[PDB]
Formats: sequence, structure tokens, C-alpha cells
Amino acid sequence: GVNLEAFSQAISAIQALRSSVSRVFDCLKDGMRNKETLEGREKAFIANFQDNLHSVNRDLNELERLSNLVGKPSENHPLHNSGLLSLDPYSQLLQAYKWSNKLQYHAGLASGLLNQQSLKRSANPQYVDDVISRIDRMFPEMSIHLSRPNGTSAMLLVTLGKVLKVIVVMRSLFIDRTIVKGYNTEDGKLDIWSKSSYQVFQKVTDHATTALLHYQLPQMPDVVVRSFMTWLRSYIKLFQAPCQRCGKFLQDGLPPTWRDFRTLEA
Amino acid sequence: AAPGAPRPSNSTLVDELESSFEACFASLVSQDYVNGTDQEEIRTGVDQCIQKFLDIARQTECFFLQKRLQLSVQKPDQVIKEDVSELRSELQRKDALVQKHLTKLRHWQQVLEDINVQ
Amino acid sequence: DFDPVQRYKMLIPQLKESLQTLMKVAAQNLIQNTNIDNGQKSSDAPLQRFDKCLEEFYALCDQLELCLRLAHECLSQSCDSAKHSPTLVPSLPYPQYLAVIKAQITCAKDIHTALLDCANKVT
Amino acid sequence: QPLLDAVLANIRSPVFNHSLYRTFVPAMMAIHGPPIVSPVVCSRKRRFEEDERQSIPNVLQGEVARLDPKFLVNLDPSHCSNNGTVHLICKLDDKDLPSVPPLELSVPADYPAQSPMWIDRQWQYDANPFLQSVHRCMTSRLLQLPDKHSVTALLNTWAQSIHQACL
Amino acid sequence: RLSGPQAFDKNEINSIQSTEGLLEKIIKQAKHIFLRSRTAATIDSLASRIEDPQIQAHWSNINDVYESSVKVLITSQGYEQICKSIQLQLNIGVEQVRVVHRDGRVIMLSHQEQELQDFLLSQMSQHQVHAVQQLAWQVLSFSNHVGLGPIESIGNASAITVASPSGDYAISVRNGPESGSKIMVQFPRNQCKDLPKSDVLQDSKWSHLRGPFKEVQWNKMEGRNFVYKMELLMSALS
Amino acid sequence: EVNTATLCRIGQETVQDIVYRTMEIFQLLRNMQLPNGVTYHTGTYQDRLTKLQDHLRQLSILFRKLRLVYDKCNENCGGMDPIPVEQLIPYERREIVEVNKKLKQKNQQLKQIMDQLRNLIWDINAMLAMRN
Repeated sequence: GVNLEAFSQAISAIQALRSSVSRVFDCLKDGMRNKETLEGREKAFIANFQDNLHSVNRDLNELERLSNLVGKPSENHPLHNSGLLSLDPYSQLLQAYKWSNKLQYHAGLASGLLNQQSLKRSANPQYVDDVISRIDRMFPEMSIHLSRPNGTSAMLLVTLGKVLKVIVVMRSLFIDRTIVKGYNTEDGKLDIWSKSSYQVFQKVTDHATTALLHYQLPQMPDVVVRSFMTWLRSYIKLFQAPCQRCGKFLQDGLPPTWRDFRTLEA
Repeated sequence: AAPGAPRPSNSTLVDELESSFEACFASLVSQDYVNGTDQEEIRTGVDQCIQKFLDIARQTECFFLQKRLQLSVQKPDQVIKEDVSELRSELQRKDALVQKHLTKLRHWQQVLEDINVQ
Repeated sequence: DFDPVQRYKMLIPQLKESLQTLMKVAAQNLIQNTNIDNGQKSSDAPLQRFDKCLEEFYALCDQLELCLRLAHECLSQSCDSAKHSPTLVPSLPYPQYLAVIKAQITCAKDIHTALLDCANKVT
Repeated sequence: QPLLDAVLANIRSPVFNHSLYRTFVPAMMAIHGPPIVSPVVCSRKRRFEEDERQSIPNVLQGEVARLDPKFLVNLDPSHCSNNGTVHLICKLDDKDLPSVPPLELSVPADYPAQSPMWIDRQWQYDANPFLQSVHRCMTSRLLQLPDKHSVTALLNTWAQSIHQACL
Repeated sequence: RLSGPQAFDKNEINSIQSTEGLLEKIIKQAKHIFLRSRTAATIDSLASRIEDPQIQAHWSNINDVYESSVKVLITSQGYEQICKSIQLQLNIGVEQVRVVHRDGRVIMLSHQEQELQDFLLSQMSQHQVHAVQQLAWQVLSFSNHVGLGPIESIGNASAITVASPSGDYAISVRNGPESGSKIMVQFPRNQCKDLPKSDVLQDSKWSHLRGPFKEVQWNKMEGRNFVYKMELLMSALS
Repeated sequence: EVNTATLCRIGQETVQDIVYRTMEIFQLLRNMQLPNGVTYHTGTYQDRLTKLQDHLRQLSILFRKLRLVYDKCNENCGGMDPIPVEQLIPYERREIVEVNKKLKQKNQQLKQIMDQLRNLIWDINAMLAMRN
């Protein structure tokens, strides 16, 4: 359902075609103003004609989009407009929808902008952890499960597609002390402090510790864990390395900027 | 012709902040027909809602800090009294935390003494 | 009684043909006027108006823009309400749907009124 | 594709420009109906006067502005109205030992060249032992600057050489 | 027998059994004395750096047999938004700690190597003045590591370099490993010393530039924990 | 009782608090879906409404207190008539000393207690780990 963008682009293209025709026929109403060496108006004429051709081509290309207009006559919208004439004395519902959309977008933008708040300083619950863990596990290809073997510590474990599972410990909040290990583990009947790797997942554990020390927000730990999980999800490909080659070293990954590249290059 | 040499401005920095705050909300509240379209306009609205607000907030903060400077250079006794009060409050808070920790420790000691009957 | 996409697909090639004929009639009228105003009489033949062509081209452009605007508004108002309720029409009864819509409108209006009153009382 | 209008407007070489008006303006005035499409009033005598008639090449002024408070330049009896525009007396007043000021007469401030003048080399540098060593390394260092610049580059090179040969 | 199906080359063939006895107790005692020494060093650095931004450490509950976990943040006095440097080091038994400051800067220390803490304190004061300028004004991001040498850099390269213009003025600072860490200079635009020789010839007399240094002379100033740089930055415009 | 320095500190804290409450109410309005969306008829809706009402009421209180403290500070203009401190920067006590000494002694005792506390924590967490 991305037809709204195509429709907006088509509207803009038609408006551009109209404006280009208007500009062409307004400039053609004026000869060479002042050349004194050679009539350079032919260049502007050719540019305007090429712009008209560009707009026509853009309209023809947008014609390829907009596959079909589905049925479902406004998707349960007609209840009093197309329904009983008593019911529609109706615009209140549409006004409420538009106002809610505008309020949501405006509040989102305002929050994203005021994220850099001028807060000087801060001066003058083992039930929601399972819920937050389940809400985070609701994401695809991120099957996790917490064990809590010793005390209130949430010694959970994650695994995305590979056998590179990560035993990320927690403290009922602001989870820290993570250790990544690939291709087998859980010795005995619990987690471990092995951290064994092939000199590659050691860098991954270092980056994960840096991230855990990086996302330390003053409040809202649920958003912190969600950001941590969507940051960790970027390790599902490992098939990119800008600013260098793919194999500059043995390993290649550091995406704090949502673009993983070769290490020792940041 | 304000962009010229003169620039009238008076009775601001408090009511001006309040006015900006209550005014850049008008994009949300209005006894008008909310149009059935919204794109790249609420953004440029909230931009100037937030920027001028933060600017006037920082202006007020700088005014408060300048007042603090003039007060410290004109009357350090108030700063000394405030420091003494803060130290007293910190001492009281530390004593309360220590008392709570001692109560919890004694409770746990009694719990262990009652549980180690074996 | 066709779909807006069908009207768009049937209007675009007529639009292109109208643009081509517009350019042709403009060129013919211009060359006729020049030959009749600069050189010798050569274009002694009745030419078109060039206005009855541009008016029709603008009409086609405007009608296509209106059709696409109607389709966009329809899809937009159908998308936002589809994510606010299930489908039930000849999974839910109609009176319950009407009551839920009325309660939703009332709650949104109440939230807006409370926020406006508080913002007005703030200053 | 509709190159008819293009080729006709290209063919329309003659000087008489009234056919386009009579051919297009009626249609546009019929469809678009602005009595004043540009109602703004424009009556402009643009240039009244623009000259300070006291300015030396502005490019040099930028460098004399960018100078550190340690340096200070001036003007001697000046053959520097507009072309040479400079032969200054820059005393390197700083923390370390002072020296003799050079002339540094530069070319037009567009600077497809450098300053170095080396006027008082004769008696000033030969007289003193330290000043003699000052000139020595400083010449070799100035023979290295690729397209040196008048005030900042040459003055900083002079100060650096003066406080380096000082050892 | 698990080596049959899952044929491990040399990992499980060696991990199936290992030595024990006295080596384990020795490693445990080494870890104990290492943790004690690290804690004592942190406590001593806290008791010494009083006026400096007080260091803030935080231990962990999960202390394993050999390895453990320690967390620490700078957390300058009365400023939670100035936590620009917070590292988490683990103090293993048969080796040294492996700290990572913020940006994956993993390093390995020694028995009595604590100058890293001092260098981090210096650059954390630098980042603190940077952030407090970016909050209150027009501070660019040229707070580099160290450049060209203010004091010859004694104390493991600790030499701050940052500046920020609020309005027409501009303020720059350079802190280091106690070797002139209180170096702050603020150069205004207009002053007494000048040279009207080639300046008067310049049209629109240039009083906008800012030449004279006019060092701040950080003596008896109201700097409580060096986090009061904004308390001086406020002297920009009434 | 002047307490003018604490007045300015409270004013700055109130400014920061107004900014933070604006950010909080905007973050709350961000995730405010339609009332009759799926299941939450009024419970979550009424809860969010009450939270927003409390936010806005406390914000009005903050603005009132800010106006009050600004008026008090502007009215407290006394002494140092020029006040060139913004451009003139350089370019009783026994009770404070006794309080500092007492605070240092209390902090020393606190560190002495914390040493044994962390020692016991390490001992327990390391001994229960060698189990089995």
C-alpha cells in the first residue's frame, strides 16, 4: 500500500507539466531582450522544451505505477454519509482522523527535535522485565528467551539466524555485561563466562560493551532495550565494508551509525 | 521597517517565552476546518516552534547565570549559606540512608539466625 | 462508470496527442503570421485558432489532475480508517460500529478541547 | 519529438519582433486574466556612488587584519599608492629577542607572487654575529616556500627562522 | 565420545580435561589481589582528585571465579548530561584489565599503570566543557585529541584543545595531565592596542575580528569543579 | 531571609523542568492512538488523559512559579548598580569549615562501611558460584 507516494508524485508531475507549458508560452511571448553579441534566447527555448519533454516522460513513467484501484468502498468508511440519511444529519469522523494524524506526526517531529533537551542535571520491579523481553522478542528473526538462574539477574540469550548466540546478562534494568559466542553455548546447565571466539567475536563483544555503555539513557529503559535490539539486528548480514575493502582485516564490523564497515577505521 | 537601524523590543523574556509557548501550539488547536492533507508543513512549523523556544529558554538561563554572577560578586554570604544548607541536607540524607541500611542488615541478621536452625 | 486508474490510462494518450496537435497548430499559426508580416504572401489558406486547442489541452490536464486527486483522497481516507476498525458490511454489527465511531469522535474532540483550554489558560 | 516550434523559432532570424506578440498574447490574456500580473512598482536609479577613494588593495587589508598582536606593520615613505601598495616595517615584537624589521614590498594583492624585498640586508646583518646567523638559515627556508603569501606566510616564516636560529 | 559426530580438531580434544589443583587457587589469589589493588587505586584517585570531576565507579553483582566486571563513569559534579566518558573494564586473573573508554578503544593495562585514568579525566573535562558549550554557544566540533603542544605533553599526551564562540567573543581552553590543565583564554573583538596604519585605509573599519588574546587568568574565579565554564560563558550578552 | 542565590537556582531548575515537561508531554502525545482502536475502550485512554492533565497542570504551576521568581528577582535589584560582572571578570566561615570536617569524617566512615559491604558481596557472589 505505497500508492500514496506514487499518486503524490503523479500530481506533482502533472502540476509541473502545466507549469512548464505556461513557462514555455510565457517566454515565447518575449524575444531576445538584450544580447548584443548573439541571440542566447535559443538556449533558454531549448531548455524549456527539454523540460517539457522531461515532464512528459515523468508522467509516462508514473503511468507505469498505480497498478490497480482495489474495491472495498473506502474500507468501512460509509456509515452515515452513504448510509442512513438520518445518521448523516458526519464530517466529525473525518476531521477527527485528520486531526489525529496531524497531532501524531507533529508530536513525533517535536520529540525528535527536542531530544537535545537542555536538562542541567538530576538534582533539586521484577514484573515488567518479562513483558519488555516478550515485546522485544516479538520482532522477527530475533528468537530470545530469559532464564534467570541466579537471583533477579536476567541472564537472557539471543540468536538471530546463525549459531552466533549472545548471552547478554541484565540487572532488571540497564542490561550490561554481555558476551558473544558463535557455534557453541551453555555448559553444564547454565550460561558461562567463556567468551571464547576466533579473534573476531572478541571485537564484537568489545563493540557490544561499547554500545551498552553508549545507550545509557536517564530514563525509559524499554526504549533503551528496543534501540539495543534494533542495533544488534544489523549484524545479520556482515556483507558490507565502506571506506575500505571487504577483507582489510580478519573481521569487519562497527555499525553505531547504522552502516557496518571494517574495524580500525573509526 | 524593522530590518533597518531601529528595533523596538520591550517587556519580554518572560511573557515572550509564555507567548511563544502558547502560540506555537496553534498548529494543533484551532476552531477551523483541518484540511485533508499534511506534508512538509507541520515539519517547518514545529521547527520554528522549537527553535525560538529553545533560544528564549537559553536566553533566560543566561540571564539567571548573569544574576548569579552579580550576586556572587556582590554578596557571597548568600552563597556560603546555600553551601551550608546543602551540606546539612547531604548529611541528613547520608544519615537516613545509613539508618535504613542498618535496619535492613539487622533484619537480615535475625532472618539468618532464625533460618540456620538446621 | 470506470475506475480512476482506467480514466487516467485513457486520458494520458489523448493528453499526449493534444500536446502534439497544440505544438503543430502553434508552429503553423506562427509561420503563417511571420510570412504574412515579414515576407511575401505565401500562406493563403485558413489556419486553425490555436486557442480552441490550448483550452482543450488545459481542460484535459485539469481533468486528469482532478481524477488523480480524487483517487488519492479516496485511497488516503480508506487507508487510515482501515487500520482503525475491522471490515463488516454486506464481523461486526452496524449499530456497534456507529456507536464506536461516535465515541471515538467524542473522545478526540474532548482531548483537543482539553488541550486547547489548558494552552489558553497557560497564558 | 514536437520540434516544429523549435525549428520555427530558430528559423525566425529577422529583426522585426511583433509576430510572436500578436500570435500568442491574445490567447494568454484570454486564459490568464491579470490586469497587473506584477503589481509591484519598479522605478530605479540604481547607482548613486560607490567608492571610498582611500582604499589600498583590500586583499592586503584582510591579511593585516588577520595578523597576531605580536606583529605590527606600518608604511614608510610610500611608492605604494595602488600598484606596489606595500613596503612595510614589521617589527617582530614577541617574547624572544628582537631584531631589525624588513621591508617586504609585495606585488598587486591578487598575489601571483610573494613579497620578499631584503633591503636592509647590507649593514644590519653583517654587523652582528647573531643577526648574521639569522639571515643564513632564514634565506634557505624562504627558498623553500612554494608561492609564499605576503603578510601572514612570510612574516610567520621570518619569526620562526628568527626564533629557530636563536637555538 | 562427542568428538565422533562433532569432530573437533583441537578445541574439545583439549577442553575435555585440563590441569587443576594448585594452579586454580593461585589464579584465584592473583585475581583477588588484582581486584584489591584496582579498588585501592580507584579509591586513592577519588580521594586525591577532589576539586577535579569526582570519579564515579559502580561494581557488578556477577563476580565469576576468574574474571569479574567493573563499571565507572566520570560524572562531573552536579551534571548528569556531561557523561561523555564512561568505561567498563574487566579485571581478569592471569592477565591485566581490558578497558574500553567509549568508542571501542580497547587497551590492556599493567600492574601499576593508572595514568590512563588521569588522561581520561583530562579529556573528560574537555568533553564536558564541549558539551556544556553545545548546550548553552556556537561550539564547533574541533575538540581534537591533542595538537602542537601547549606544555610539552608530560603525562601521556593529555592535552585538550577546544574553542567556542558564543556571540562576537570566543573562548578556548586547553587542559592536560595536571601540566597546565587550567589554560583558558578568551579573546574579545575590540581592545586598546591597535594599528591604524593599514586598518584606517580599510573601508568599513574592521572592529568585528578578534585578535588580542587577553588570557582569562584563572585565579579566584568561581569554578567549583571545572563544570562552571558556562558560569563564565554566560558573560556574553545581557 | 534573602536566599536570592537559591532563588536563581530554583528559577533555572524551573526553566529546565518546563523544557523537560514539554518534551515529556510531546513524547506522550506521540504514542496516543485512536481511543476505540482495538480493545482499550477507555482504561488506557482515561489513564493517558489523566496523565496529560496532571502534566499540563504541573506545567501551569511551573509557569506561575517562574513568573513569581522572575518578579522577585527583578524587584530584588539592590546594590552593585553598574554590575559589569558580565564584562568585568578577571582577565560564618568557621561553621562552614566545621561542617566540611564533619562531612569528611562521615564520608570516611561511609567508605569504611562500603569496603566491608563490597567485600561481603564479592565473597558471597564468588562462593555461591563455585557450588556443584
